[PDB]
Amino acid sequence: TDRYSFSLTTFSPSGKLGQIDYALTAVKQGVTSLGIKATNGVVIATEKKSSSPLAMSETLSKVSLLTPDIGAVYSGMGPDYRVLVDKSRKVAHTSYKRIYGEYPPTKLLVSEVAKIMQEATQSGGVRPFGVSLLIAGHDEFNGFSLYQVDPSGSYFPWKATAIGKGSVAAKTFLEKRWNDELELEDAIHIALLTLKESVEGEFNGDTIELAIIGDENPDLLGYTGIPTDKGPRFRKLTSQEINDRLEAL
Amino acid sequence: TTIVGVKFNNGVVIAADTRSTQGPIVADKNCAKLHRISPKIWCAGAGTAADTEAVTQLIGSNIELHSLYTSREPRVVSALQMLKQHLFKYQGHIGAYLIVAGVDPTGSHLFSIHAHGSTDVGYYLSLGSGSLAAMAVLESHWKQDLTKEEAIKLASDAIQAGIWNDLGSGSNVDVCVMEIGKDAEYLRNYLTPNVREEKQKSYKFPRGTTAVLKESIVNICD
Amino acid sequence: MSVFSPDGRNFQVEYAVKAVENGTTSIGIKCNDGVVFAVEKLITSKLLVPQKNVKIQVVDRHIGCVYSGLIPDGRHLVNRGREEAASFKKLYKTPIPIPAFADRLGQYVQAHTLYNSVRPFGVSTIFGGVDKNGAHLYMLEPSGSYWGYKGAATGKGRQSAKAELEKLVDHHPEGLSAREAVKQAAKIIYLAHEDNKEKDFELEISWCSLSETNGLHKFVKGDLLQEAIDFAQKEIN
Amino acid sequence: SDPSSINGGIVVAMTGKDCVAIACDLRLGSQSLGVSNKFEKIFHYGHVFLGITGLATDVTTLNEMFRYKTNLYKLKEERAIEPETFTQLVSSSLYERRFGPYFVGPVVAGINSKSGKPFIAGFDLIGCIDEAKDFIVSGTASDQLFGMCESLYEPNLEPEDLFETISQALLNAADRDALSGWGAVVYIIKKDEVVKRYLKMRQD
Amino acid sequence: GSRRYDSRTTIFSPEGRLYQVEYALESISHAGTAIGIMASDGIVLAAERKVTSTLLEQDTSTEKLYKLNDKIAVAVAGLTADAEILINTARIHAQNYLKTYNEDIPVEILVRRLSDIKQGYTQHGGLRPFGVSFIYAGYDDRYGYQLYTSNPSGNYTGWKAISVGANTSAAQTLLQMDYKDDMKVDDAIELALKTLSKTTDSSALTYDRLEFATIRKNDGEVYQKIFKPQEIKDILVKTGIT
Amino acid sequence: AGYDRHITIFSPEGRLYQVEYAFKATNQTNINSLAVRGKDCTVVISQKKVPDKLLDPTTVSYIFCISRTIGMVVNGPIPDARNAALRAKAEAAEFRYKYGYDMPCDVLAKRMANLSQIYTQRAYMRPLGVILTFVSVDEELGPSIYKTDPAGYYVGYKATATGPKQQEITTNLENHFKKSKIDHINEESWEKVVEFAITHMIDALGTEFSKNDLEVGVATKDKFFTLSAENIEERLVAIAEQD
Amino acid sequence: GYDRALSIFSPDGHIFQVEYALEAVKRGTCAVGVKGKNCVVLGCERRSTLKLQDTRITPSKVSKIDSHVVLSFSGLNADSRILIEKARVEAQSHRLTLEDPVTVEYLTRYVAGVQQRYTQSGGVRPFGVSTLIAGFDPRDDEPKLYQTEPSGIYSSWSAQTIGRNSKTVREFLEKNYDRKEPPATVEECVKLTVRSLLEVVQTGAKNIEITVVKPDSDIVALSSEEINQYVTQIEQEKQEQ
Amino acid sequence: DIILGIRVQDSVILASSKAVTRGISVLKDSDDKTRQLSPHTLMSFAGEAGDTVQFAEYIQANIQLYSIREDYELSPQAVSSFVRQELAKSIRSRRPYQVNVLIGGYDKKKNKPELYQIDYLGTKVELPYGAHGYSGFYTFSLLDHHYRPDMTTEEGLDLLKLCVQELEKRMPMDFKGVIVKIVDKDGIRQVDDFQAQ
Repeated sequence: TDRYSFSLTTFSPSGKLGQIDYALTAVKQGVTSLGIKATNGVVIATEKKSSSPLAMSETLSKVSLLTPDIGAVYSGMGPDYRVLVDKSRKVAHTSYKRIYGEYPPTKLLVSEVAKIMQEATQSGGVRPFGVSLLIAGHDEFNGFSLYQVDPSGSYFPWKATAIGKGSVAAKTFLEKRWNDELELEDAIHIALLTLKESVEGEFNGDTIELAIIGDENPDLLGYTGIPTDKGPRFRKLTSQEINDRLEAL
Repeated sequence: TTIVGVKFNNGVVIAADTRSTQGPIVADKNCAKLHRISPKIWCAGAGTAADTEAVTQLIGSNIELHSLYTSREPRVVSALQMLKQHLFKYQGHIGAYLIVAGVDPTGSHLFSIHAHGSTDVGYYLSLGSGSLAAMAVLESHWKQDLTKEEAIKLASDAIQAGIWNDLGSGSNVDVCVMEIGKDAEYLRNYLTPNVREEKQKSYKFPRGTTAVLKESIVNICD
Repeated sequence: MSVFSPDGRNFQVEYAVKAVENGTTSIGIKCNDGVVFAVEKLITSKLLVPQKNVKIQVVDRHIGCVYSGLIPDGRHLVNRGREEAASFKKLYKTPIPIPAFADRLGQYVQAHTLYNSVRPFGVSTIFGGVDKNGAHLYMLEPSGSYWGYKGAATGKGRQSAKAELEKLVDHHPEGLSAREAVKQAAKIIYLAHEDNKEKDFELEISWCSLSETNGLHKFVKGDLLQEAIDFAQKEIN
Repeated sequence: SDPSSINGGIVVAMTGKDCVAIACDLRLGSQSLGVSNKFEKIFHYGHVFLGITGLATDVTTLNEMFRYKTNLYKLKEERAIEPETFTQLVSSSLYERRFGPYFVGPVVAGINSKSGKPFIAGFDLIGCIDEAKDFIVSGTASDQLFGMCESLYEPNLEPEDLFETISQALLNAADRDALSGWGAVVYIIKKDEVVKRYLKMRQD
Repeated sequence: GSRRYDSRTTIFSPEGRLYQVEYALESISHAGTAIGIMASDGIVLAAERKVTSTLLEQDTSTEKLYKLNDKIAVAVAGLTADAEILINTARIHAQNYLKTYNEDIPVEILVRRLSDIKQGYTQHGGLRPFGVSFIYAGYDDRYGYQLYTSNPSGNYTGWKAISVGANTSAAQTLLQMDYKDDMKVDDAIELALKTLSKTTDSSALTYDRLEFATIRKNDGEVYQKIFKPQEIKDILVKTGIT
Repeated sequence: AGYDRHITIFSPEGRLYQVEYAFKATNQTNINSLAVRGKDCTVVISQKKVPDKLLDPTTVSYIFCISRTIGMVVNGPIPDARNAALRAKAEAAEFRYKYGYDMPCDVLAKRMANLSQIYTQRAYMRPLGVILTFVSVDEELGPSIYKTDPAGYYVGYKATATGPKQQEITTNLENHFKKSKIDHINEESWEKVVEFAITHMIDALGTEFSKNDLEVGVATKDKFFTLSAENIEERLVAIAEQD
Repeated sequence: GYDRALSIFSPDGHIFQVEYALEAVKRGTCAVGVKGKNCVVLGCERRSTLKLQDTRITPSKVSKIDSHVVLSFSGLNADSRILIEKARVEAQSHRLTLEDPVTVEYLTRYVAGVQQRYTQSGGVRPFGVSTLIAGFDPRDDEPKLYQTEPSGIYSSWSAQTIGRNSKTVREFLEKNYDRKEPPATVEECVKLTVRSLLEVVQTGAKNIEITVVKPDSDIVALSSEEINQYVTQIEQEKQEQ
Repeated sequence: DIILGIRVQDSVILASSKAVTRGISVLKDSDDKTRQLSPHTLMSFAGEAGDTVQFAEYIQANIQLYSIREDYELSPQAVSSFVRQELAKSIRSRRPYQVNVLIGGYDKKKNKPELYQIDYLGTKVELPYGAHGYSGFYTFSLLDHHYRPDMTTEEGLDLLKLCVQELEKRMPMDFKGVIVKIVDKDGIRQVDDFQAQ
């Protein structure tokens, strides 16, 4: 049985929630990841840093689908991220699909995750999550959104941002390249350029993981016969697809 | 309800009528008894409608979540297993008799699931009020190794059998086809043999025919 | 107690061992078709009723257990062990196999090294018996570590025993008769007493042989016991 | 005897060209005894309309429940809830009490604010959805409402006629039900506006 | 020994104060400032958002002003995430009341509830208190337009004009000078903005760094307005801060 | 002292010392393991050391048959390794029951890794000081190696090695795979794949092995089993041909 | 879940938390209550700071438990609310099972009992509040006044004060309250109450509130003009050398 | 037992039978089947033996609690909303309270009298006049006829008495007459003289 029914994250004299700051520091040391919003789609991406040339990078997904039109990515402690995607995926059903018969909108799911992340601050016997997530998604009534979530459970919507290692440099880069007229193709291109400075090693479709929330892909639905279901808006790129845009770059 | 499932050489097909009744009355002359569990695992239900839908959407919610966790496409046996274990726990109080079919990495499949928890396997199956009429046809025309088209005609004939002779079933034929290579093709109202003939006269009323005591605008704004 | 020192070790478990080491010495010997257990019982005074302070415990009908270190902990573990072997039998019909049983204790003991609201056991436990496919001797440490043995010993005189025990293994590669092992185990208890020499002691031997006891676990008493005393008593000189 | 026969009444909905109509009677019985001629069984939440026939205390509770739920929805979603979403919500909500259900016949009716589509739906006390595109009936004179709507209904009615069709379908069904009547109301729903009218009818 | 880590979040200091509460308040003193002003015919909420970046989507970020219901709003100073947990509880308490009594909740009843929830983390459970101070704007038919404040202590009080977060001493002083009881909403708008402008730790007060809301008077019914970023900018001009 | 050294909470650097310490405990058995993949099989090799004569060598093993199809090898103290094998077996059994099919090597790895992650967040539980290398010949992914650690991390490997000399063995294989230019030992028979593993271990560690200094597990479709001191030696005699 | 012992004995025999709870009371706004012949009055200091309060709604320091009993207090406001709520419930409950309202002592014993409970229970800290419960037992015309402390102790008083500078106003009441001749009228008792506050309040009239309880659920709160009228009376007396 | 209620211009009138019959014996010819929930809100009640009062008293107490906490009087509408809400819980309860009530109140804000009828299933409906049980069957016919929304309290008391004569004449149970109470802007008082009018 548990014994730590008390908060492990508490206010200090200065007003700091120590452990949250420390979790943020873990995210600083995380591999650079970022998101960019366009007029007709959102894109997220990160560097697949590998811990061994014998590991098969394909097996590990840093970019993951939460719902058919929402996708996530992170910087920080992977395992904490992994369990967050499992919990996030489920809540999207328990707290929404299973009662409104539709996926939740982007902002609401981000809330369900902030909610989880919040409770790890305040609750008995636990440390805060050691990750910052970027969530990209589209719903019918708000359009394409881009949200960030920190260990505190705070979330801010962005036009574009980057988190992790080279974050101040990248947001610097992004802050001068972005504008309200971007087309997905252009934002994909910028994301790849921002990520070039954040990588020392090889830079290609196998060392990069990049996904988008854009048009609906019937070729990805799995069935036909239902005219009101067009496929998911989440589409992950292949090594190939990336490299076509690297020659161009 | 009249529902069936028929296995063909490279897959499986399921069919259903579209009459939904409350006692002798026809609540809906065209509802869909074909339910998606996962893109390539569809399910046809009979018995208590709310139960067949709720137990379908519920398993399909989990099956999704499972497929995501495991990173593998969902299998017909998973959907079968989760269904029966649920139904069983509820001792038949969930009125759901189903025919679960589909294709997955391990090949094509066809199963039956009764409200109490028992499941069966086979190449041709039927459940519902037409369960006997349809099965009369299936026993008459099913052969081993049949083309996709042979199978669709057969599954569609078995549901007509139901529609006509059985009063528990009527209206139209829905069909879902699951071929091992391809995407599942849900053909809603694949057959519409029962169209109401043009009425003998328009019943539209001369405006004002109805007495009105009082009028009001209604406010939706803020 | 569930804390890892920077080295990778758990100090509480290591301390618990200390408590084992400074306890009396108990041992076990695997014979051709069974096992034998012996333990050193110090007589603090003429006041202790002789041969009526039993320390060796029986689990189910076929498993004998002996422990050196904190005695009450050792019972706690036998109690747990008896429950475990009963659930098993209740479900699976067959009486629990020795390895099966060794792991039941293994898992439970380990569980006490997982939390810091719980203290690990203060005993090393020697146990075994005969299952459908042979005799088995096992020893389980406060850390939950356990392995099968040819011979085992633990407590104040463990090296004394283990030295003598390795020699039996070597000078009898072909096996070892259960009656030989009874006698032999008494000798090893007497030699382990050279260390803990300051007090007078009492001996207690139990065995579990297919031929000599039917697979059941039983204590060596009276007649056969006196000769085991003898074998050793006069061999010591 | 039957919880759906104590209080009585009916609700019916229809679809016409760019509009939808929903109507109900105003009786509240206690078996044979007339108790209220002002029991409105039609409520709204934003631009979604809900009719609820059956056991009055359940009708009332469900209004109170869906009001609550839709408010928490608006506050969070920052928008008013659409018919299609609501229908699902009603079905979840009813099946939630699967083995102890509210004894009612709900009817959803409204126009999709975004798609400009007329939409309506029906349910059993445990949630089973019927999304027919023509009409929906419910309650103690559901047998008669089918009778009327089947003969009298035709697609694409213009609101001013759709009003005449539904009104006659309610009136004549109610007049053949001992437990329905005591006045009546008809809502006509369009994207721009909603119009509510009380009808004159026999009071026996 | 699992008791060696228990920070004892619910004890008294020798002086008779709750460390954790004071310390929670300390972090609140660094949150962007939030003002509340009450007129005879409306109420005004105004808040400086301290998370500031050009790429931030202001058009979406509901960071400081939230709505509990049709006639009640709040302004937050502290951990956004903490406030959100508390907000959802309040939103419901409003809806439970509505369902039970068929009358909207009177503004104080909802403040007192939410203030007790906080006061509890203060006295048991050994969990850190919620690091939030709230300013409540609401209108009911008993006390008309109302304004309140609550903090991690679970203590709440009522006001005519009030501030929370950074520079409250400063902000509160400026409010005493220029607030008059007869005020008219439009004045309160100009007073709240003027006030933030002279207390901001920034070179200038721009729309991109604001959230603004009003509660006002169809007829005999109350409209609750949240200003979009365009509306705040416009309003900033007239006032003469731009 | 620091509290942040003893429970699973963040240091000011953003680290969990407890997690790091549990990584050290994995080398406490001074045993190295390695795993490689065949054309349709998967092999794991583990060092076996039985210094005490009193130990029944037949009861000393860090290789476990989890499922009929999944195999697991562990680098770390036996009490925690057993704690894991049990769990994994239990999970393997349950997943079957519930979902209608055999738990895949990678799923079990994800699951066991999720649990490891929990001890990493919850302060009442300590991490287990072990590194589980699961293996199988999956019905979907084919021959597969997924290895999890105390941090909750797991990935899939072409081949891998773990233990004190993990590194020597690793660079040996990386090198082998440069020339090979593939992700597996191109061999039709598992018997030749086991041989290969043993050869490259001898090379990497620079040590000769008897039939009793090794422990070998092998996964083929539908079955995961271990070799005996004889099955091992026959394999060991074959390595005496070319070298 | 969380049951750590927050209120415990220190080597010399004190329970530190309870004492530190009284310290919170010491920093409370002076509360005071005095008993008349046929009435009881409760006065309460209110910080002079903000001229920016909304005094219609801001919680007032005197609270009714029933129609015939009130409760004043000093210490942590938020803790007080929790004591009041529990009290008003016990009041309504006592009527429901005894068909008769609570005696002021019973209500007090009850509240003090709750306070005591937080000193002797796990996971909870005591109440940083001390109180003044006063009223009239049903159909009784004899006035009553009690005080309770965080310890859970309570007793009846002819007159009493609690909070910041309470030490000083009890000094005033000890010398100015004749047991044998208690403020006969309602007016004398109220005047006497205000006078004791004017030693401590500093800019009296403006920041004082008086509540007057008489038998048969007759309770009224004084509007500052009426209270202020008493402050001008105080000058008159003092303004005669 | 008889529960009647009628709302007139500036008040609400409640009539409730005084008999309490247990077995074949009339244990009491004086029972007042009412409770004052609040100063301007009165509640008559009829139903199963213990439940009847246990419910009445529980509500009263609760409203008295709300009154004190807020130092305010809930509108008669809010009280009936709360009361239904409780009876509504009872119906799917382990054992339901089988009580029928009438809630007559004077809304001090809106200045109108209001009369609410709620049966044990939690069926609330607001009426000019009401009753529970069979009381409706004999009286309603007369109330439908004479009732005027502009009636005076005296006019109300007469139409009420007439309804009481019908019950007295055609109802096979001797209910030992009614106790009449009036709720108006000045509170609730009892007509202690209805034996002759």
